Amino acid sequence: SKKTILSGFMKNNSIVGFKECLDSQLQLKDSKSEYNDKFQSKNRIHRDTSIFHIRNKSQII
Amino acid sequence: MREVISIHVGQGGIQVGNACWELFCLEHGIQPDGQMPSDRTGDDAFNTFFSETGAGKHVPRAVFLDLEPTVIDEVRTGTYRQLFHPEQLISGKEDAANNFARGHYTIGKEIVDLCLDRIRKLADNCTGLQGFLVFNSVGGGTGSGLGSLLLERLSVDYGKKSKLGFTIYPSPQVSTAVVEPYNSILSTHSLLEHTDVAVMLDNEAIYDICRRNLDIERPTYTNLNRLIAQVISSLTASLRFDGALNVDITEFQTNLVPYPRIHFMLSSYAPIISAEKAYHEQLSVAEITNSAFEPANMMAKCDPRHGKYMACSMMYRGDVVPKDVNASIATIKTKRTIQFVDWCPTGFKVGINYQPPTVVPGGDLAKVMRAVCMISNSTAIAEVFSRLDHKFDLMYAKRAFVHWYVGEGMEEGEFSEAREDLAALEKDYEEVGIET
Amino acid sequence: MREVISIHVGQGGIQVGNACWELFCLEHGIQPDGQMPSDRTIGGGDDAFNTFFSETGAGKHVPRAVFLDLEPTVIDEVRTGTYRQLFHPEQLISGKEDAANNFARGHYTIGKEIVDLCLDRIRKLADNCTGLQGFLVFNSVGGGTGSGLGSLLLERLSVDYGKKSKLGFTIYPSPQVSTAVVEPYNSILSTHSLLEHTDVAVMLDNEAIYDICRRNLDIERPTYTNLNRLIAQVISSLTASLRFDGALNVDITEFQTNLVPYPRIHFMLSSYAPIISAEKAYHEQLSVAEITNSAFEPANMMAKCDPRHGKYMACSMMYRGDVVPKDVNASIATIKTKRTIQFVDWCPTGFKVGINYQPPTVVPGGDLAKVMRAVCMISNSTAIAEVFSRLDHKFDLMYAKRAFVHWYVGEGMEEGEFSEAREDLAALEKDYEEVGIET
Amino acid sequence: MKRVKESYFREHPHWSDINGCSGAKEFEGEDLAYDARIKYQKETQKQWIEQQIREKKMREEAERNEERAYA
Amino acid sequence: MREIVHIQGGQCGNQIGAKFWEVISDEHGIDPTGTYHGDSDLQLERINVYYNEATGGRYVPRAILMDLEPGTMDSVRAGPFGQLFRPDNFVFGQTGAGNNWAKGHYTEGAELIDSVLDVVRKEAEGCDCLQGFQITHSLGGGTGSGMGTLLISKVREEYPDRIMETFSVVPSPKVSDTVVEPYNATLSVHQLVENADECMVIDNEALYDICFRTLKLTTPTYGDLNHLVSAAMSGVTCCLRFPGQLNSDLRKLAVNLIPFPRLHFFMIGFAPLTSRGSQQYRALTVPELTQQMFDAKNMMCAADPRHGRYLTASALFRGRMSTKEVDEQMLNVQNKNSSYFVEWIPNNIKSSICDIPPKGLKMAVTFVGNSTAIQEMFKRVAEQFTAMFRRKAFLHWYTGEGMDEMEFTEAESNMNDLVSEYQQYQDATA
Ligand SMILES: Nc1nc2c(ncn2[C@@H]2O[C@H](COP(=O)(O)OP(=O)(O)OP(=O)(O)O)[C@@H](O)[C@H]2O)c(=O)[nH]1
Ligand SMILES: Nc1nc2c(ncn2[C@@H]2O[C@H](COP(=O)(O)OP(=O)(O)OP(=O)(O)O)[C@@H](O)[C@H]2O)c(=O)[nH]1
Ligand SMILES: Nc1nc2c(ncn2[C@@H]2O[C@H](COP(=O)(O)OP(=O)(O)O)[C@@H](O)[C@H]2O)c(=O)[nH]1
Ligand SMILES: [Mg+2]
Repeated sequence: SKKTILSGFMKNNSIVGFKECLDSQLQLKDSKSEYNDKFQSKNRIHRDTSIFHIRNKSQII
Repeated sequence: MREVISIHVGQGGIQVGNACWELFCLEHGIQPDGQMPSDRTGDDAFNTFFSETGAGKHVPRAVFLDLEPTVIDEVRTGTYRQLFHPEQLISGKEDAANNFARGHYTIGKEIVDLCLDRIRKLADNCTGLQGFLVFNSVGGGTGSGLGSLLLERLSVDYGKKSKLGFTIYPSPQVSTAVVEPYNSILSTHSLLEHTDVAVMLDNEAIYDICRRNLDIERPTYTNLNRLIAQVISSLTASLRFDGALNVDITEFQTNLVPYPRIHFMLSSYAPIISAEKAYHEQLSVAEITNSAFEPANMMAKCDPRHGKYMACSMMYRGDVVPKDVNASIATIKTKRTIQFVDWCPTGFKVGINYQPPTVVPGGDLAKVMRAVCMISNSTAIAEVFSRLDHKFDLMYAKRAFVHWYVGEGMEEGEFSEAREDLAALEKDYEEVGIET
Repeated sequence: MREVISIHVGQGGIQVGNACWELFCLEHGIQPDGQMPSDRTIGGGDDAFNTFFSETGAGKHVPRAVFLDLEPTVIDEVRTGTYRQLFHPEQLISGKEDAANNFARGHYTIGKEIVDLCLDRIRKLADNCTGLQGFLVFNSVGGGTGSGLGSLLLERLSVDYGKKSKLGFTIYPSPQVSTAVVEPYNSILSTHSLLEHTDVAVMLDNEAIYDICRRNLDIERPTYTNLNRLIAQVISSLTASLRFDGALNVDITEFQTNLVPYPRIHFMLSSYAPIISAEKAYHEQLSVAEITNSAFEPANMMAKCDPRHGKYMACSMMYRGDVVPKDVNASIATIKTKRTIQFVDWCPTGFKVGINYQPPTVVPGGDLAKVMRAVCMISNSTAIAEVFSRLDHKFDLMYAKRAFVHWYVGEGMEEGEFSEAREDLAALEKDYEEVGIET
Repeated sequence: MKRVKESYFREHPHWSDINGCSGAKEFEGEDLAYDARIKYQKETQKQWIEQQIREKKMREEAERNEERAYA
Repeated sequence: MREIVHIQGGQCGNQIGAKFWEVISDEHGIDPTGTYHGDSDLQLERINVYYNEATGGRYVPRAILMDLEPGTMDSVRAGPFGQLFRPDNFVFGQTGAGNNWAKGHYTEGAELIDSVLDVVRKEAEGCDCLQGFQITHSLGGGTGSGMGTLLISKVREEYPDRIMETFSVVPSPKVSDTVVEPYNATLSVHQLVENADECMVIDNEALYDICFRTLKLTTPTYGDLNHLVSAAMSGVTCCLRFPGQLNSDLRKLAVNLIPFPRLHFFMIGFAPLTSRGSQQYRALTVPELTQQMFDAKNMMCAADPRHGRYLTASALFRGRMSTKEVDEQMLNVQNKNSSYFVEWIPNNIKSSICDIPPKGLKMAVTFVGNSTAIQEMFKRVAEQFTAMFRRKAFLHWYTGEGMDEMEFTEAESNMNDLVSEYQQYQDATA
């Protein structure tokens, strides 16, 4: 019951390598585009001025 | 993905292949019907010997040859009827009647073509063919003749594929036929330049082993075949089971054949102990390797003490540890009764497998957790060649039984050149054995 | 990790080894079936059994012994005895035809057919061992096959092993009481052989033990069994210090380094005390002084010889029980003070003493009484020449008219080897006579 | 071939088991189980002794009835 | 920055590599799934030296796995941490070498190394600032010694300025497992001397001694032997990944250890190593570490260092410790044993300090020493080679694949030449 369940109909109507891409690559929300990250943010008349300098080297990407 | 094809020709080859394949089926769990053991329950380890047919059963990668219909028909009638392919058990119509000329020039020609058809039909299926194994009885007409023809044709048809031969020469003094030296020397000529490795399997030594160890005073061919099958399984298990130190079939010729001419060698096995006294001793690796190197345990009737050692290949299956193997090897090297040739400082190739040997119901051995099978090349093998040479010279001096061979199409000068070939083969061993 | 291998050849050797191994099994607790009930012992750790027995890897224990004979009656008796499940089936080597009291038969014709098997067995046994101390051999010298096989085995082992020490417990024919009629010939030949190939030899003639059993044990009709029990007791007392912890431990190596002045002289007499029936044990106190006095007094000598006719070259005595070094020193001082026993001039100190803590064990149906003190004494004295001279005289009176020599000449042994053996003997008595003279 | 077992008896450990092993302190070569393992193997092999001897005896008896019947 | 790529070849090389990555991953706190779960910045500050970052925040080693037979890398995926390696990096043949140097160096490895050379080019160019390569392989085998050395030759011509490092398992006559052992071992040294910048020799005989005598563990196995080598490998480049008082990378060690270009064979050792029953008797201190470090029985080679004279030595200390105590001990050992150090180079020991000790330990040190006593290993290999080659035993396979006897004669001479020219500095006087 390993390769003896084989049939012509099953093979020719099956996708092996082009099915849905798995997780860890799905992670883009289709609605969010450019001009919406910044020009659709919310904006302020009085911002916040606090900025922190941590004693940790910045991660490189 | 690695496959070895076993060739069985002659009654002796068939009757040893029976035990070998029973052992393989039992060891891999395949029923005689060719299926997994019923609906009670794969590791893809059977692929070395068996092939999936695409629906259910497995088919062995073997072929059986004979000109006597009796043995093959009785095999077909037997309980292994449904295991083998119906057209893989090729049978003849008339026996060679212990005549080498008949089976090499008259009868075997009408069957070698069909055997080649079947062998290439088996070879094209496998993708990682490791080599070939051939089993034959030398002291038989059809056995030796068909083995000669098959080896000669396979060499030209395939080229660099390795071939391993497990031949049975006649015993020094005890035998069953009266003309066996003739076809013996003829097959020796045929195989000398055509086989890559030859392993000696004289029957007298195995009778001695059974009488001394298994305490059986009524032994038959079945025990000998079971012992040979155990040897084959120990040799091959590295190709299909996981181990701490693996050795492939290509890693025997490159370590036991110092020169292309010299490839005749003999094997040993240990422990061979009856259950009545089997494990009332410790069976440490040290004493089992000592028993393996003990001269009385040679599977061929030869004394290694009469000559130098060329190289040794020994494989342990069970729960051995490399440090214990090293200690045992050091002890053997320090032992003085065993001496090696000067130009071989290190002469041991060791393999370790974790699959313990399997037991067959109705057998004589005992269920060990440790075992060792050792194959050694030594210059002492020339004694059997000398004693076989002396036997032939007696009959050939008076033209005894020569008209039976001449009348079957063989030229007169075949005997003289075969004798010269034996002389040259003896020439090689003593020259290389002497110190420089 | 210290081991010895016991060699038993001949009917006498087999019968002695039976009692010896029975005593060893009872002492170390192994049942006759070979499976130990298992305990945590009483002395010297759980490694005591390693000296004589080897763990078989699956359950039982197998002794480090080999039995040799050509007449299969005693071997079959052992194989059908109570210890059938103890010994390995293939180490009890048996032949088919006895030598029939013929040294030539046992040394030249039907010996080579057994010596190869014996050597293979010895090699495989020695492979198991790691710290092999030496070999112990037991053989009757008045028997043809026993003497011949022992001599040939010693000849083979001398070149096979070499530096490994070999000890021998020989039973010479008694001065007047003997069973066979042609035993002088093979005794002379066997001595001629073993003199050059035996490291240490012990005399164990029958009559001394006969008289000992008649006197001390108050038993009128014992048999060979009791003699074997006494010999086994001597062996156990000799080898106890190897496996049992003691205040002073003496190895096999510390026998030849303290007892043989020269390699030519290694023939010794043994003595054991106290040995008395339980009936008479009700009265005396059994102190170290009296037991050593009983050991030294001549009538207790295990060999039919009188030490008062010679000097004491060296003495080895091993004490077992609750002995104390101060009290054994007191006994030694009293013995030295005594004037009846005298030592050779060039031996200012002549004692090597060993002490073991385990008291001797007892055997069911025995005669010896379980005591709390014991001592086994091994002495090397020049008085040994008397038995050699007596046997020389007997053999000369044998050979004056050339009797029984047809068998020896026709079996392959040449006629005059008796002459060379006699010359070796005479050289031996001359050596002993010359050694003992004062400087 | 493959080396899927570190030894004949103990398999490859789980990843959580090897908490350290950066500094050489735990080697798992000291066994800590040798005595019990060999002791268990002793009786494990003794049972095989007893079994095989039993089938053997059965075989000689089955052989003997044949000659009895022929007699 | 200044990161290195790892290469392992052969059955022996893969087993050493597999245990090495288990040690490094747990040192950096990386799970078998590639997700960091450590405890400090320093475990992640310089993790790019050995690990490549992919999508999803997982880390994958930049190791190349190579062999001529598919069985072993079927097995490496079956062990712990076997799913870290990128499946694209696996390259394998279908037949194998069968302990034949010519087969793995001329016929099969040559036609297959074109593929693995491409992936190495991809890894080397991808990184920002390459430091070098490190290779683990065995000289006694066919594919490990044969096809491994051809890669070393091929890579050297493409990156001449990059440091090349090797860990070689030199076969010993004591624990011998192959009859054709001397031939391929002798041939590989010829290729190894001209290409490798640093070669550290390892012998199975020495490793067995350490386990039996120092650790006193009952049943040694390749699992234990690989563990010792893996610990030594990590200690060499420890300061490259962590802060320290005196930093030292692979390039700095090469400058301070190699006097002349053809003397680059070192012997390594690791300390401390103690048994279970002796752990409560020793005291972990700087004087105690250096006492065991220079011990002859502690080296991972069969050559005794008291039969020759040290040329240079290097010690890399791990842990928080005082600098003065370290420096005075190095001076102390050199003054007391002035007969074991060559005299025309004063103060021939280098010291380095890293503040991060191995996990579960307070102090540790690795030793790399260039000694003139290493000639013993080549001498015993040479005598076995000349004994077999005088009668031309086991030669028809090497000759049957295109190699001629001139290659064997030249390989013997150069290896003989190295031994003679390596002893010449032992007797040098000032
Ligand atoms: N070891 C072993 N040898 C066998 C066995 N059967 C036959 N032989 C050998 O075969 C030799 C005789 O040849 P046969 O087996 O009768 O048949 P053959 O070799 O094919 O030659 P033909 O008789 O012409 O058919 C004997 O000398 C045996 O040594 C067997 O079961 N075991
Ligand atoms: N102490 C003691 N001596 C024995 C015993 N049995 C035999 N002997 C001695 O052995 C001598 C004769 O040898 P055998 O008993 O016949 O056996 P053997 O020495 O092998 O010689 P063979 O008769 O040829 O077999 C006798 O003189 C006895 O002194 C015994 O049980 N105890
Ligand atoms: N230290 C160590 N040595 C090994 C290991 N595996 C194999 N060896 C050694 O390598 C030698 C054989 O190497 P081999 O398998 O032929 O390497 P290959 O030719 O690359 O496949 C043997 O003598 C072993 O001692 C391992 O895991 N660790
Ligand atoms: Mg036939």
